[PDB]
Amino acid sequence: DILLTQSPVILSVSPGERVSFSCRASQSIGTNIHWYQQRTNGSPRLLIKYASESISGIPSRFSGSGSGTDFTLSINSVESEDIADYYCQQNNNWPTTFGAGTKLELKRTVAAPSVFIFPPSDEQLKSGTASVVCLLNNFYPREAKVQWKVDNALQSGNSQESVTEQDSKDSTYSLSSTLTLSKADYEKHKVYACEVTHQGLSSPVTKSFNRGA
Amino acid sequence: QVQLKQSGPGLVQPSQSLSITCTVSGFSLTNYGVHWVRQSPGKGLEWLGVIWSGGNTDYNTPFTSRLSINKDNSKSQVFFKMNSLQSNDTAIYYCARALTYYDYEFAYWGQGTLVTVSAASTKGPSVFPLAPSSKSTSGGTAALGCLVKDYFPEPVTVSWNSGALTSGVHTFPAVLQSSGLYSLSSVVTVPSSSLGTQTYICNVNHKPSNTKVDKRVEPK
Amino acid sequence: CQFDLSTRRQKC
Ligand SMILES: *[C@@H]1O[C@H](CO)[C@@H](O)[C@H](O)[C@H]1NC(C)=O
Repeated sequence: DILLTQSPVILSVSPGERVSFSCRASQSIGTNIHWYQQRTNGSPRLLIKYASESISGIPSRFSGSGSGTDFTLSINSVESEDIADYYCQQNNNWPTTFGAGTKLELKRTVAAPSVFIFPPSDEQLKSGTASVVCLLNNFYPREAKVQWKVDNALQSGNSQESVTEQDSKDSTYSLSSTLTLSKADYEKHKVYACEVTHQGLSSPVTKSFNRGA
Repeated sequence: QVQLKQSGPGLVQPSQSLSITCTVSGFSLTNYGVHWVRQSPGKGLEWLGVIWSGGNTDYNTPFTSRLSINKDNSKSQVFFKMNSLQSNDTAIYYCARALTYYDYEFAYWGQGTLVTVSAASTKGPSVFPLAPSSKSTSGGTAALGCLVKDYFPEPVTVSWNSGALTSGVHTFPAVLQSSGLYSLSSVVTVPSSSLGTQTYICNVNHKPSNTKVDKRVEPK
Repeated sequence: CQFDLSTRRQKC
């Protein structure tokens, strides 16, 4: 089967900039190449067919070129809504095969997270488990540290983080840090603190509550 | 409009078979072929096969032994079936239609069906409020959310106020707990002055367990 | 990078 090699693996550009994606084939495939965009939680969307031919409903800023083995998908002025992965597909040789994709990240100005902390609901406490949630909302860039402390003891290994993909409108990330304790352990302690470190903060920001008030 | 709607996501036991139904509209199965493509961590996008207008089928070489595609033209349905699944068959499965009847440029896609191959059991989530307070209200903006905890398998869909509320919503990617069950949170920021007048409900749906929960989230 | 089933996005 034809091997399609996409490079580079990740692209990172600022809005308004031109950007190009490379798709290389293991043997010549004329112009039998199609390109797709995949957004967060989406199905692939067909961008270009046969190397350079346009698709109805696709913005004009998308184009493609190339023939033989070397192919290029281009976006002449990147917008935040372009945050996605991009795939090539060849169909000169059965069976049709896809490349492994290139990721497109957008740069933007530094944005400090807004930090919120949520104690466990009394509902959850009835099940014998306590989740304490810390939210870091709408920040850039992606690197952040969350430090948990219970009664000034460093918490380690009992929390999990999830991070959103880049927002398609404002290019920020959001992060959730969830600290999980048995109801028994939770009731044996008073001060629950989430400490947040980020490039956009001059000092770490701490949000906390006392179990009760 | 041209559309392809797939059957819901779910669990299949290892060495068992997978069945997906693709239902189309805006065109006739007698005029177009329907293709099947999957997407997995290990192998990315793979074309699996196709059923053509007149009923002929082609299967990608490593799948001929365990893949069957059938359809009912009148009912506009295409039926995908794959035998003896193993773990690495865990993937998103899609049906798709080309631009022209004979071609492979996929302009129309189904919404995808997440198939988890696992010996485990389906388990619905519990939904817990992430209540707004003063420790979640700064500069007139309040954060609130829902903790969707202890379900299997993926996916779970979350929406706010029956779809009416989307602005400022963040639904976090699920994370696998040590229990082997998933957990996630979905949050939203709103004007804190609206907490007294507006109701906030996260609508949670875990199709693999047919678990639908609407959780009202109030300031505590 | 690897495709992520949770987000349908490439994870690196
Ligand atoms: C699944 O495993 C088989 C070997 O058991 C391998 O040939 C195949 O490529 C794998 N498929 C994946 C990783 O999607």
